[PDB]
Amino acid sequence: AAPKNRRTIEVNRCRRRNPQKLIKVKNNIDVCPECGHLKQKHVLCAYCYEKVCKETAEIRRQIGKQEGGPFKAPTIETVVLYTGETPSEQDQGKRIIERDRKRPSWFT
Amino acid sequence: FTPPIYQPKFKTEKEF
Amino acid sequence: ARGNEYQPSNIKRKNKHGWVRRLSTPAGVQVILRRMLKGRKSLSH
Amino acid sequence: ANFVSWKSRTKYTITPVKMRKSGGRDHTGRIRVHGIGGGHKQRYRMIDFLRFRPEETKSGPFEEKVIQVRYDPCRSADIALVAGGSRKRWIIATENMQAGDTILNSNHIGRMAVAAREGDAHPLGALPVGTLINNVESEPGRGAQYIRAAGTCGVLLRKVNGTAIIQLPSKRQMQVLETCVATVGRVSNVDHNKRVIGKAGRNRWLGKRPNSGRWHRKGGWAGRKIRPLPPMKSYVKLPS
RNA sequence: GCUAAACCUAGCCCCAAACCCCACCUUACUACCAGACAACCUUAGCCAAACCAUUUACCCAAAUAAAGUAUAGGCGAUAGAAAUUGAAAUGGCGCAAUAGAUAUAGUACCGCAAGGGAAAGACAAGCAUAAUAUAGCAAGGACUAACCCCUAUACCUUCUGCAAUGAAUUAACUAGAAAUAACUUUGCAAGGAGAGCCAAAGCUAAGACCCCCGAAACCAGACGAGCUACCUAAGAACAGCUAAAAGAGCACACCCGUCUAUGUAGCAAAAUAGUGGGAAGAUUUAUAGGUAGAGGCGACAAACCUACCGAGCCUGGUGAUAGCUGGUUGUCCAAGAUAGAAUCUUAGUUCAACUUUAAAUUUGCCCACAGAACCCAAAUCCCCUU
RNA sequence: CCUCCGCAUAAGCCUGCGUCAGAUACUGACAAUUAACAGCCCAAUAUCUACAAUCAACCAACAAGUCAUUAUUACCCUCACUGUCAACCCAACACAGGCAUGCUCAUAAGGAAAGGUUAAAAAAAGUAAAAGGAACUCGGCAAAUCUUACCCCGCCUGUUUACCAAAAACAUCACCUCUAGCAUCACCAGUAUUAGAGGCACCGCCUUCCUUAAAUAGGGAUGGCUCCACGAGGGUUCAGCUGUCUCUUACUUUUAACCAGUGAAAUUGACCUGCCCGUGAGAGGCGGGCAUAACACAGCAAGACGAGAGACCCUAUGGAGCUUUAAUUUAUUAAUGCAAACAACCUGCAUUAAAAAUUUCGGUUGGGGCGACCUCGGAGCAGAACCCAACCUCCGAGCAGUACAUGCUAAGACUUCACCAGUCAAAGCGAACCUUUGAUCCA
Ligand SMILES: [Mg+2]
Ligand SMILES: [Mg+2]
Ligand SMILES: [Mg+2]
Ligand SMILES: [Mg+2]
Ligand SMILES: [Mg+2]
Ligand SMILES: [Mg+2]
Ligand SMILES: [Mg+2]
Ligand SMILES: [Mg+2]
Ligand SMILES: [Mg+2]
Ligand SMILES: [Mg+2]
Ligand SMILES: [Mg+2]
Ligand SMILES: [Mg+2]
Ligand SMILES: [Mg+2]
Ligand SMILES: [Mg+2]
Ligand SMILES: [Mg+2]
Ligand SMILES: [Mg+2]
Ligand SMILES: [Mg+2]
Ligand SMILES: [Mg+2]
Ligand SMILES: [Mg+2]
Ligand SMILES: [Mg+2]
Ligand SMILES: [Mg+2]
Ligand SMILES: [Mg+2]
Ligand SMILES: [Mg+2]
Ligand SMILES: [Mg+2]
Ligand SMILES: [Mg+2]
Ligand SMILES: [Mg+2]
Ligand SMILES: [Mg+2]
Ligand SMILES: [Mg+2]
Ligand SMILES: [Mg+2]
Ligand SMILES: [Mg+2]
Ligand SMILES: [Mg+2]
Ligand SMILES: [Mg+2]
Ligand SMILES: [Mg+2]
Ligand SMILES: [Mg+2]
Ligand SMILES: [Mg+2]
Ligand SMILES: [Zn+2]
Repeated sequence: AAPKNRRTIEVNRCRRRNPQKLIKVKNNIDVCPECGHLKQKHVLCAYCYEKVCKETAEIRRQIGKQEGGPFKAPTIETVVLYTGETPSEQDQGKRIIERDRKRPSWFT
Repeated sequence: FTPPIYQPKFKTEKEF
Repeated sequence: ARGNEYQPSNIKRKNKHGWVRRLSTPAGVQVILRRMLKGRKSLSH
Repeated sequence: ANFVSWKSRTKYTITPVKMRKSGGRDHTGRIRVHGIGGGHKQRYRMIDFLRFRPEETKSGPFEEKVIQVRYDPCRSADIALVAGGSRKRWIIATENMQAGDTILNSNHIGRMAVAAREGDAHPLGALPVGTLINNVESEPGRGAQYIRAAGTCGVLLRKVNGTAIIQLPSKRQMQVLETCVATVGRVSNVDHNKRVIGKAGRNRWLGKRPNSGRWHRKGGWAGRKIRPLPPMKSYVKLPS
């Protein structure tokens, strides 16, 4: 059914400026005490997560180079080692992924 | 039946 | 169902609306003359 | 329209000629005869309807051997390839014409009546009165034009002076100079009447198509009506 | 404060004067073989006649005048001479980007085609700043005070009058063109006027007054059969099973379109899904050609002929015509009302009546008596007074 | 996880996801498709060519099926030119449509139904369903299943309203009727067993009961007939089957709602847009009452004479079409006739036809049929100047009789509400000594 009359800007303002339509202020935004970045309470810090994702991507590139081909998932555990690190007694019998950078502070 | 009337294309092909 | 009445073919196009067919009759010569008078870039098809 | 008749061949030949269908259309491209169109592709066999056509540098009555009797797509009658001397030609075959038969073509009007054997051509003056004939000319040397369809047979009704009265298959009398040639017997394929088309498809094969709007005059077909005179206008449509 | 708003010349209009390498008709823009086809032929109709049927002005070869005269003419709408007479010779009280050319261009774009044909370059509306408070044509009277109080049935047009019509809003554009007389003001005056014409105060001059958009149509000349209808030439396709040389059966491809549902500015200006009919034939189909509008084509459904065919499309006649519909733009004042006749006339018109303006003159309206028929009511008419 | 998809040719298109650089498959620049495939041919003149195809051998035919070469005369050079890309064309679109052919028959090729979430209603599609099994409904439509029997119509296969009708309509074999005795552009390179047109319908022959429980349904007691077969035709029925229904439910997908991106259309006088009763012929806005803080969101469809289209009736001295014993013609053809030219052919003038062409559609009475009426006069019908009750009722006149001054002129008047027209009339002159219509033009 077609509108019977043009809706006035007064009516339209009353409609589209209702609090139901206004953007609500978020009160779960704080500062990541680790790095001082803004994060939501329940969500991971975006900057820290980007760090972790980039490091994981590098490790996975090294894993792909080591595996060399599809369907080559090892049947043994994996350990990531950075420059100046040596496999431990526990790290024996586990495939070693060597990273050219130094051990990140947030990695342990 | 009345056939549809097409407006000229230039009205809608204008660019900055 | 309708709308695709144009089924292109260059043979038919030239044989139906071309320069030679236009000149083949006095009426078509006057067609070309009218297009020339109007200044059409394309006199025939 | 760019219509040129297919009947352009100038020299007689035995080879079937590729004939173009018309569809009932004039050279103008407009329908002139309705109900024509399509059908089986056909080839035309040039029929020599002048049976007394002595070969080049030759004259007098001549005989011919029936090489074969063939179905002709372009006729009701079946045709006969017949060879004489050093030439072959297509003629209209008579009812009992067979391959290997001999045919006589004469221009000799004998004082007595020539024994009329089926299939041979004599001037109408030489035939006995009451003989069945076909492929009748209208003028001497014109060429056969009458009594040509399958199973047809005119009758040599009378011969007086140099004029013969023929009964055409339509039972109409025709006067022809007795010097005009006709062939004895009835035309072949005598059972052409009894053929049953059976289905519309067979007519479509024969090239007949169902066609409407055959009149092109305003109001279409209109049977003739008697226009009453002024005194009779009072009784045209008397109510009950 | 955004969107915007504004601008002035790009040009155009009307006059005057002047007379203005190569390729390409084959499939145009294609270096290079047997021509011969080569053109000529009253316009019609719209329209006016209030229908229409005879009829109804239309580059003419010196303007004016003769003269709208002679003539012609369903003697009517209207048409309309000639004899004769003899005119001299670079500009704008034009537009300024919705104007002026369509034009930045016959381009883009649209169409198969003929054809159609643009736009534009230099704090309006709408919003935001700043949503909203009972109640109501949104205002007015007001009020200390926005609302609350009281009053108040939007505008235009068409109807007898309220219902109906139109309008989202802004900007720009968009609609009363003229004679016969009159009247007014000059000039001159028995004459006026710069030949012609008028004149028994006239003549000469000026001032004032006669809209816009819209059919279905008709005719002429083109353009259209790449859709579709039919045809021509030369092609192509048709599994498997059953049957056996079949307008055979079942059923793919393919063609169609029975029924249902979805979709209904959709994917689609006719589609989708399922179902269904035909599926070696009167089959389907590619290519090229042909038939053209009162014509074609049609297994007739008035079907189809480029999406809108009881008669295509385009251009022109054409600013067709419309007694019909709609519209018809500053301010203010004043006068201003229903009404008979005829009419192919009752949706109109002409005359009358009314109405308006100007002018001349003298009675006008009301009415007391008196007066107005025999056949056998209320009132009306008429007019001294007033 | 999906696809009658894909790859090529044709046709069409014309650089339209190649690279780089700037932007947000766009812009600019650079590059590219290489001939063997395909196209672009033939030196002519003559003369030649009956013998299908279908594995072409048997068998099987009718609808009878291009295959064009050889002799002589000329001839000597040799590989040019053009197409070659793409995710493509026609549908206004990056459109679920249209689109020829060869191969692959599920792909060796080609693709992605889900932007994210939630799991409302309504909506679409699908799946399942107790008991029942058409009780639904116009109708078993749809769905699920699988059968039976019979009527009406049409013989059959076909065709048709592209885009609401596929049919009983059109066609059709068959039959009938009518017309035509014939050549060089259709018919027809035909010739009465032929051709054209019309009709008809293949063919063949003779001349109250039953059904249900309930049944406006169904079935049965030259024409008349005969339904073999066939049918998405139209009716009826047995049985079965089923969510059609009793009576609906559950789930999935789409849609949906929320988040993000992009972002229309019809519509709209302005609106600060309530309810009841009344008014008006129908009220949100008028009257009297009642109610009433303000705004989102999702639904609904009672109102907004909702929106957008359309139907019905009437009108116009508006169109157009059709048919005719409407009117006007016969220019044109076809026949004749008469002149003209010396039979043919042709010109002019007539007459008759065919084919057409142009044009019109008065008024009153709910409409239509059949009517009647349309002007004038007299009466009702208007009580008392005039005018009027139109429409309406009755009657009669398109005159008759008389006279043949029943002449000519002329003051003044009347008047059917205009005009046109129509009346009366003194005086005078002259003879004697009145009681019902029609203009102009044109003849
Ligand atoms: Mg096509
Ligand atoms: Mg007129
Ligand atoms: Mg302009
Ligand atoms: Mg503003
Ligand atoms: Mg409106
Ligand atoms: Mg075609
Ligand atoms: Mg098969
Ligand atoms: Mg079959
Ligand atoms: Mg057809
Ligand atoms: Mg019909
Ligand atoms: Mg059209
Ligand atoms: Mg007008
Ligand atoms: Mg006043
Ligand atoms: Mg009249
Ligand atoms: Mg009127
Ligand atoms: Mg489209
Ligand atoms: Mg997807
Ligand atoms: Mg989604
Ligand atoms: Mg169940
Ligand atoms: Mg029932
Ligand atoms: Mg049952
Ligand atoms: Mg029921
Ligand atoms: Mg069903
Ligand atoms: Mg049938
Ligand atoms: Mg059928
Ligand atoms: Mg249809
Ligand atoms: Mg249908
Ligand atoms: Mg029932
Ligand atoms: Mg959104
Ligand atoms: Mg009410
Ligand atoms: Mg209202
Ligand atoms: Mg709501
Ligand atoms: Mg409406
Ligand atoms: Mg009376
Ligand atoms: Mg009077
Ligand atoms: Zn952090």
